[PDB]
Amino acid sequence: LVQAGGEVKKPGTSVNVSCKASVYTFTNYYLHWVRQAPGQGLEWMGVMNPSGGKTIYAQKFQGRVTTTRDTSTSTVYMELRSLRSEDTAVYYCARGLYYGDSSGYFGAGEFDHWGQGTLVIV
Amino acid sequence: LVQAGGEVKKPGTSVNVSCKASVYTFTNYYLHWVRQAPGQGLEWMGVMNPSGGKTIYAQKFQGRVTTTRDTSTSTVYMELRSLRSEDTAVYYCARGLYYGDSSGYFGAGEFDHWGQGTLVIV
Amino acid sequence: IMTTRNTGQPATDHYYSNVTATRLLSSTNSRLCAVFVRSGQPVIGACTSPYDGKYWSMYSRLRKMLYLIYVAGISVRVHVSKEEQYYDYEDATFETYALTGISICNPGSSLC
Amino acid sequence: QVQLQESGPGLVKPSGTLSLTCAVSGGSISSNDWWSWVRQSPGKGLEWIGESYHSGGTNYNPSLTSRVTISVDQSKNHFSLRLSSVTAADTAVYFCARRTIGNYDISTGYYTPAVFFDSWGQGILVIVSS
Amino acid sequence: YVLVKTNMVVTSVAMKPYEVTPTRMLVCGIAAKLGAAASSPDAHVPFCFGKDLKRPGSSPMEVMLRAVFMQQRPLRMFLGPKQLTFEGKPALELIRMVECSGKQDCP
Amino acid sequence: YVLVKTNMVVTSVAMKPYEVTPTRMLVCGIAAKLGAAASSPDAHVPFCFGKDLKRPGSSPMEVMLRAVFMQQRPLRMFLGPKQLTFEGKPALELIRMVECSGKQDCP
Amino acid sequence: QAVVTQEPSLTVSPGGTVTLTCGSSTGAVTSGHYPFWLQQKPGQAPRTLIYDTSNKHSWTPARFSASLLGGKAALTLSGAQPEDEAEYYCLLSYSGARRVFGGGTKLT
Amino acid sequence: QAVVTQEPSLTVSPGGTVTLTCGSSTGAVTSGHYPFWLQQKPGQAPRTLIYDTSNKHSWTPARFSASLLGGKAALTLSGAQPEDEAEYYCLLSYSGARRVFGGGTKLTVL
Amino acid sequence: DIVMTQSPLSLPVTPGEPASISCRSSQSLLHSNTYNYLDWYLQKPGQSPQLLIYLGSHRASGVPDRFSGSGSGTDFTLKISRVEAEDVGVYYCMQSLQTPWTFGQGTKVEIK
Amino acid sequence: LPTHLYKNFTVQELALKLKGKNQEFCLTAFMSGRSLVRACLSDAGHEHDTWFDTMLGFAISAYALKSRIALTVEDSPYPGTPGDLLELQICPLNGYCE
Amino acid sequence: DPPATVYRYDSRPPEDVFQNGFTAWGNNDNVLEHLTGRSCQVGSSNSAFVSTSSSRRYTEVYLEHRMQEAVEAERAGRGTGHFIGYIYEVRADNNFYGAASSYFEYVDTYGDNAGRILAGALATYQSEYLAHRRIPPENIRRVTRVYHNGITGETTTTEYSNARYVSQQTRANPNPYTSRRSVASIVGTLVRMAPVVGACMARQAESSEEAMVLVYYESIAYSF
Amino acid sequence: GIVIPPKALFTQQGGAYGRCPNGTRALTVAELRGNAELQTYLRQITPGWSIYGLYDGTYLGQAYGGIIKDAPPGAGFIYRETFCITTIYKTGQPAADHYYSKVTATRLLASTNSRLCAVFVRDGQSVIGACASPYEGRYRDMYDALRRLLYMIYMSGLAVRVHVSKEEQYYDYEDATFQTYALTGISLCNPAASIC
Repeated sequence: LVQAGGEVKKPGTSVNVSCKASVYTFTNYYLHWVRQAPGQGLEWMGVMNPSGGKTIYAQKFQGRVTTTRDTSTSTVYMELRSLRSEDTAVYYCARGLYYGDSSGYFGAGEFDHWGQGTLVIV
Repeated sequence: LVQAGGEVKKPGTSVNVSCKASVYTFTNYYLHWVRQAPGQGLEWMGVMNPSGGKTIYAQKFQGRVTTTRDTSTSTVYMELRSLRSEDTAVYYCARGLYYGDSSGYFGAGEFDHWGQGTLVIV
Repeated sequence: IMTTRNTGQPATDHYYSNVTATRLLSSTNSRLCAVFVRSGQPVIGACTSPYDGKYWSMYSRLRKMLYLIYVAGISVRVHVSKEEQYYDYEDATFETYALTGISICNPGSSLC
Repeated sequence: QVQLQESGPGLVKPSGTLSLTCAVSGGSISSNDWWSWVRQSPGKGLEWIGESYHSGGTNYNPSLTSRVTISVDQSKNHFSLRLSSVTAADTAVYFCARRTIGNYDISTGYYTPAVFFDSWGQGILVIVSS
Repeated sequence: YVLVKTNMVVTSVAMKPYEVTPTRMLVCGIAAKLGAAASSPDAHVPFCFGKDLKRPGSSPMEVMLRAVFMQQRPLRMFLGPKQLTFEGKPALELIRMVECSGKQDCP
Repeated sequence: YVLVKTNMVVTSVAMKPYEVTPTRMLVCGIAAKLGAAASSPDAHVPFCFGKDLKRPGSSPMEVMLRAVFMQQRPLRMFLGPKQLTFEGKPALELIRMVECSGKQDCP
Repeated sequence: QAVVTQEPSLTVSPGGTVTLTCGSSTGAVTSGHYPFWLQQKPGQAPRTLIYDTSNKHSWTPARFSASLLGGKAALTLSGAQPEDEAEYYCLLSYSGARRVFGGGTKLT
Repeated sequence: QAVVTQEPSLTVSPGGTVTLTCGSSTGAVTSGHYPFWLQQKPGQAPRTLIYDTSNKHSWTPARFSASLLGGKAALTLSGAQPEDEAEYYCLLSYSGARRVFGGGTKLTVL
Repeated sequence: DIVMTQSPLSLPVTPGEPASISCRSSQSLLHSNTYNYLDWYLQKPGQSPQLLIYLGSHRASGVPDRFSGSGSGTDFTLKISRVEAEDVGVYYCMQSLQTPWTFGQGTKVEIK
Repeated sequence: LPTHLYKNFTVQELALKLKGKNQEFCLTAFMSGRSLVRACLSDAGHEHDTWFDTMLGFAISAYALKSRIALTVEDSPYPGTPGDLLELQICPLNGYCE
Repeated sequence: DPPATVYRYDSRPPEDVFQNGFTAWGNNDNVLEHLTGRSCQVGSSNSAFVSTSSSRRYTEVYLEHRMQEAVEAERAGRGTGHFIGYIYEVRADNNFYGAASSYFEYVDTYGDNAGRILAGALATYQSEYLAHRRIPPENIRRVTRVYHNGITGETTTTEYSNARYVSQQTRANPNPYTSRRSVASIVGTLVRMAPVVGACMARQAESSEEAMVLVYYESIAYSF
Repeated sequence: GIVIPPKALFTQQGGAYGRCPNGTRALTVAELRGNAELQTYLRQITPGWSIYGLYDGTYLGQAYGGIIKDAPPGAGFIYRETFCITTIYKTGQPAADHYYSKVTATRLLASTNSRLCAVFVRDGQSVIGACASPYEGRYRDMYDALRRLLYMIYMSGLAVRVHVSKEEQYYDYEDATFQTYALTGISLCNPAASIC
């Protein structure tokens, strides 16, 4: 829904990115953490689930990206470590599926809501 | 059914006979008018429907009697006009059927409650 | 004109949870349908029938359950099959299919 | 089946309210069919006195309703034979039966109790002595 | 040439036999279109529909008629074009009938 | 020797598959006579009745027993003399069930 | 309208059977004529012993009976008592909601 | 470590039909791979177009369609209006809720 | 009343066989289903009757197939092929038609 | 088949499903002290009888009245499942069973 | 004409009602809310009315059937088993309204979509009446006390008269009540069971003697 | 005020030892006392020294005197012989339908495999009764839904216009102040619909 401001870091540091939405969306929906490098296609990082409490990651980011959830602020926090040169990019949180449903759904579906994007440069 | 008594009358007048009934009988039940001559058989005169407003008369009294459905005294008025020597008789108000029911019924039916009668003599 | 659209997809039972039945639909020698809504928005339509369809034996059971959830307005889990696509509504913002099961269950329960 | 238990002396003193009861602890009514008391050690003969089942209702007897105080707890399994001011004419170790219940046997097709010596007090005997 | 009609509920329901076919029921009812005047000839619209007897059970139209009568929700249907008898008065055969969605579809 | 019991009310209903016959079924439960002490068989009468499953529907006894059990009203029962198998044990079987009119039909 | 024909008077001893007949002048009495058999006693208002064809009331005596025989309405009384002999009247319904009464029949 | 290949760019004159394909290096794409197609406008977040190879969302114009073709997850656009210049992505599913995108296609009409 | 000879004179036998024999039950029914609807009941001393079966179509239900009880026509038999040291002896009156608890006639043979 | 009997349980969750080609329906029962009890039955018995329809009617009546209907459950030949439900006993509409 | 005597089942001993009596649960004065049972449901119990009836047979039947249920519970061994109930006879004054006319007017002014057929059916079958926001202690006169023992199977009835009661010439209000259309959605009419009894009647009639099992009427009123 | 069945329904030897069969009904004191020709045939066929049992009272044959006695109910099924009659009579009346307005169904009756009977009441007074069966009668197939409607009409008290066919007539109601008939239709009462 809404994103935080830009941030510029140095190699070897860590980045924290904020993604806030409504209470209902924050409570009952999966979220997908995705990044986008300049002049590149999209890359799908991970998927976070409210009830499970665990975040499913691709083998690339297993053990170096952390996801946390704040019900007081109703905001999801993404933390990235061990930065390299090419990881300068824009970052997005995407709205996923409902808690108890399967995929097929006409009004709402997967990837129906994306944020504006947070730009991070190393 | 409390019918006021009749009286001997002279020709060339009108006779107003009252059919006083209960409230339920007034609003719902059909009421028949019949004439009983001394020593002779009765002759059916007509029927009244309190709600429809059209009272069916026999031709022998067609044009010779009127009926009104009074609602204060709760009676039903039958008026005989142009009295002739042949109308010396008692008049009876009988009950018929409920408004929206066919005849066949064990506990009650047509001609189960009768009035005491009102006699008129020329 | 026929009203049976077969997508041909395998026997997958698609489940939609926390939904309430409204806006009943009926027709002569045909199906009976309903729009299921969650959070004030329409999700999916489902239908039952004795006359046609491969779920003909379903109706005499499902309907009974259906009746209850319409007269008490119970939020239930609806189980639907996508082998048949229906358009019994007009100007629809959803899809209507063949109903296959109802499950009134507490959240996070194995009996859903 | 159910381990019948009873406590008391083995003698039924005359002119007093004698009582015997199968107060089972562990053999609760559930896999237990009808348990009807009896006093048939002397003059071995088939009879019924009390009444008990899976419900919990008391009753009386046809031999002498008033002599036997109504004490039949079909819910606590106390099918007590309790004779108030008992008569000494009948002398035996009366038993408060807890049937060695025969379940619904397939070959039987109906109720079939294989209860030869159903149950009684292990040491709660009845004798006319004081 | 069937008559669609909207913004209307069901106030009375009934069952009667079919005069010519001895193996079918007729479920009839009366509709009370909202906003109609007392003397207007649309506040007492009659409707009827058949029901087979060789197949035991409840037809879908009967079930939803039960629901909508118990709740008196506003409703639309497709009366006509066949005429049946209901308490000595003409009535129109019912073929299809749906609840009102909102105001854009049920004006 | 068909027995008669006054002002019976049905206190519990139940459904069981018939032990002897597979194509049959057994609808039955617990009844009581209104206002008596709970220490007599008439206060806990085990009623049982046999239902046939070949043709779908409901018997008149089904509708009667359901409606009276929900509304819990006094009806006298002329029942017997063929006892039935409540859990392989002897209970009562119904022949006639008549709703009490007043103090003259229903003592 | 039409006039129903009846015999002036009939006789029967106690314990006997007597048939009172009322006939339609226009033609045979049809079941649609809805006969009514009424009984009038001296000092009393008449009452409907029989309505329609053979239906009875709670206070209708069980000795009487009615039928449509030979194209005319026939009321049969079996085993008369002295307390039931009185005047008996026949009423016939006719098109136009018409009701035609009878001359009557003295009973003996 | 599954990789997805997708077309770099294509362009057909107005009124034509453009077919896009995406493929997996792990084998032939089936209905169990759950094809997804995403759409992105310049200076704006991407918008989902199609899921499950046959489903069209309410905002999806009726000039797009999806299917399988030659064991490749394919999209077909008929009646190419001159306003749908965009940037497209394919998405394939693998066990463990593992989604792999393509390289993206700058679909610009001339 | 039910006056049925529930205990015959019988004959002695060594271990593994019946000390008692068939006793003429007056209430012995030659049922239409070819089964003597009766249970093998032993009213001898030390244990009351134990109606192990019902409907009497075969050996006692849920018990060893050696023992048996059946009464037909004019004669009943609670003696069967084999029986233990003390399980067999005097018979009683126990049936699947009715269950009148009546005292046995009484007859026992010496046990080895 | 160690069948068990439970009394005064109140029905909380009901389900109807299409496992295989057999109609199935399931009940959950719950009291304030004992762990939740699962019991449910399929259509293994041929549907020529009206066993399933009548059983469903009684089940929905039990739920819609929210009574304390007592029941017997047969265990399943594998650890953790509703095995089979045979007997249904609706207790008094404002009371408890016998 | 309005019936001078109205009737009310209760369980409060006459020792206190004769001085204090009944009072409205809250301030919600919607007729549809009282006759549908929502305004008298736990958590939303703020109806501005007191429920009575113009029939003695219904109150007697309900008391007898609660007697039967208490005896049946004592069969299960969950209490003492002695049943006590009270029937109050209340003279009518100009604060009492009739449920049938009120509901029919409410439906007439707001169209046929705001009605509920079972609500009116329940009102007529119970002869419901609603005293406005209070029943004065000036208008409760006759009390019927019913006691019963189950194991012994005995019944006893007694009658008492209030002395403080003040006797004028009054009768119930001929005209119906009119209020505004409620804004809360109603899913179904709430009724009690065994026998079929109105929810608010059975809940106000109850005193501090557990939770009532209240079931929507439409769900079970038809065949299952 | 008791309906009295004709002789033709007096079927031959029926109820034995008190079990009135599942197609017949037992008589009571009033039905016999109020009927005359049946007593004639009875005393002309029934021999002496026999005691029969009514539904409520008892009857004594010629040797005792042929007398009716009163007794608490259920005391008449002791003896073997029972006078019971078939509870249906083909009246022969035409097939016109009869309706009655503003009545409520009460007093459900159901016995054996017999009909389901409910009596309709208007203004405190019983009006007419109706029955229907799924085993016998011209309206056999009528049943499957009527009960459902009747069910709610029994549960509620909504006024109804009831239709009845007089072609056939029943006697399932003992000591009945009305004449029970068959059921052919139920219509709800909407006051504005010109129906009720």
